[PDB]
Amino acid sequence: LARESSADGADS
Amino acid sequence: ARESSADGAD
Amino acid sequence: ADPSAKAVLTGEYKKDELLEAARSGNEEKLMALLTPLNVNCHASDGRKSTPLHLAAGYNRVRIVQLLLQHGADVHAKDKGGLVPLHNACSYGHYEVTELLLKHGACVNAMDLWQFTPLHEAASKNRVEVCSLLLSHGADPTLVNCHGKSAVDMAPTPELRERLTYEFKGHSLLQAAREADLAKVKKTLALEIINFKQPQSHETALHCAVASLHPKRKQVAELLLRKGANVNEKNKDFMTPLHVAAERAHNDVMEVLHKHGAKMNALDSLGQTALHRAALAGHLQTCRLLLSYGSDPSIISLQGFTAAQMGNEAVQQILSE
Amino acid sequence: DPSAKAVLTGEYKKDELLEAARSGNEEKLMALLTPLNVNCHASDGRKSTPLHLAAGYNRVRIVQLLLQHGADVHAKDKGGLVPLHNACSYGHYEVTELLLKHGACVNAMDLWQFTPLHEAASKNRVEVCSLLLSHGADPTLVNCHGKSAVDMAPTPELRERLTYEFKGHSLLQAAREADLAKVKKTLALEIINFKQPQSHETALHCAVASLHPKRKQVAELLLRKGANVNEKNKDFMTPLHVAAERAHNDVMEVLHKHGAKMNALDSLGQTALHRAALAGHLQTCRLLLSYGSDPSIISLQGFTAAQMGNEAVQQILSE
Repeated sequence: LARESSADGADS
Repeated sequence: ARESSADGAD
Repeated sequence: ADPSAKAVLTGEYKKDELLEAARSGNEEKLMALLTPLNVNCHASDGRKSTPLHLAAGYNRVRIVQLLLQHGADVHAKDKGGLVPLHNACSYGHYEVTELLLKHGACVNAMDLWQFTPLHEAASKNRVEVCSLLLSHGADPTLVNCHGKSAVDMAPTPELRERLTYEFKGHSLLQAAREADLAKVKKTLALEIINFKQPQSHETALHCAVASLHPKRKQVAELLLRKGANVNEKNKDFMTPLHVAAERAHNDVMEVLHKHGAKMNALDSLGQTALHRAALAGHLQTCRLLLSYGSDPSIISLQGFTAAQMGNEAVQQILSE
Repeated sequence: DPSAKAVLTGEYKKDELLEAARSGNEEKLMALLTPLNVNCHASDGRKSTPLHLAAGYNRVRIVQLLLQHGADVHAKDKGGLVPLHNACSYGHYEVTELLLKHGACVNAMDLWQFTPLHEAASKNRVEVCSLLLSHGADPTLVNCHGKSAVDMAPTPELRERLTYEFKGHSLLQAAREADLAKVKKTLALEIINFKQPQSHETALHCAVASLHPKRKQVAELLLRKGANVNEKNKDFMTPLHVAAERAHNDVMEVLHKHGAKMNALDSLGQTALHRAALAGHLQTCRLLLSYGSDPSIISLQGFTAAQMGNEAVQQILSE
């Protein structure tokens, strides 16, 4: 039900 | 803890 | 009972009656009880308000005026650090707020939690009081102890937008009154009249003179009246005149000329608007450009005059 | 059994391909990548495709190779994210531009109606937002909670910038259509024309009234940025009226240079010249006359400038 607030990836 | 209500009225 | 302690006790009765008169708007009673010794008295209990706090919060405009006129301290604090301006603003009392400001109330006064009068007005959706406060220099970006500004507390998008707009507006007016040139420039840094398409470096004026639609002349005039740079160059060093000339949009060329368009401005190929008109075979465009003082002898970077790029009819027009 | 053995080891190839995409291992990706697995999904986590992973972990070369070899920019993970979301959420500018150049939808929506601009704006990726908006991102589209991309910007500086850019792009389009009414409208809301809500004065009235020595340069700047030279305050006073009555001659010259209407009338039917005459500003009257002020104009109360002035004024106005 609740949106997961992380897509696959990371900060560069 | 701040009291929200100053003395006065609408 | 000690004579001094009896005096203090009598004064405490009297001050409670003064406070009562202030709260209720009872002018005659106020002026019978008000002396230099109690004008800035505080209540013993509750918020420990002064007469001015109570008159302000309860919208007793005449009482506010009498207190200010007979020595009341516009900067007096209650037990939370509220000044009377906080009380007037929270309850949306516009006239009271204006009187307090006229008598020198500090527009961004902070209580012990760093709440300002604008936090109070904004949180309770006192739209007109917010606008009044902003007109006296209230700052809607100041944060209280919870990290929250008056913008954060405004309960509608409309009020939030208004706080931001009017703050910026009044910041510009005050910078203009002070002739603070650096502050004027900062406040105008995000005007959009010369906004540029990030890839092409084109402005609204380049877009308007390129338009096929009927009111392009009127739109171009408007943009120019409202601060469009008439000679702004895109990525290819084309001015609006180059853009209009190559499309034979003659009506807007007239407008550009009238606003100081530089006739012999050179694109990145060393071409004038006249080269571009000539190359496209736009006969009236060429005549017009010549009549505005375009120089027919200019040689492009490819080594061509306008006449060397044009048809027979263009060559004739240019040899006149 | 033969159809199941092929599928089983093909499923191991996948996990290795997906690993190669996230890690940036070019040699390994190209050894494993085929037309049949380029758009596979992970069996666990987000169920990302290689391109989601490449995009999210800023594997610019891997993204390029995947796109070149048939990867689908429109592929979804389990929450409806397309690879453009991943790139935007982690601020990978060059990846975002590459995906956009290969036809990624700039306003793609996940299951909760989050666009790539919602992702960029929420994570404070200011340059990425500018790029998205440059490619037609709509910052008025709302997610499933009624929140725009502008609403998700966590600082007021970013909200201000997003608003600037979307207004700029909208002005450009309105200009292409020669929509007179819409350009007229949006330029009315620019701060240069802000009016004091009671007095109705603009920055230009304020500037010409200023007692500070940069007033000339400030008036010049306001006028260059589009201030209305003839704007009226509550009393129908133009900046020219304001300057003339104070003998601020320096800024009167600026106003004249920008085409101020010399004979504009206040609420009493008076010109700037009536106001200068009445105050006894002799040089100011002279300057106004040289600029084409009409001394014959009669106010609503029945007076010319000369009828309101002292002898020296009357001399100036006849000579």
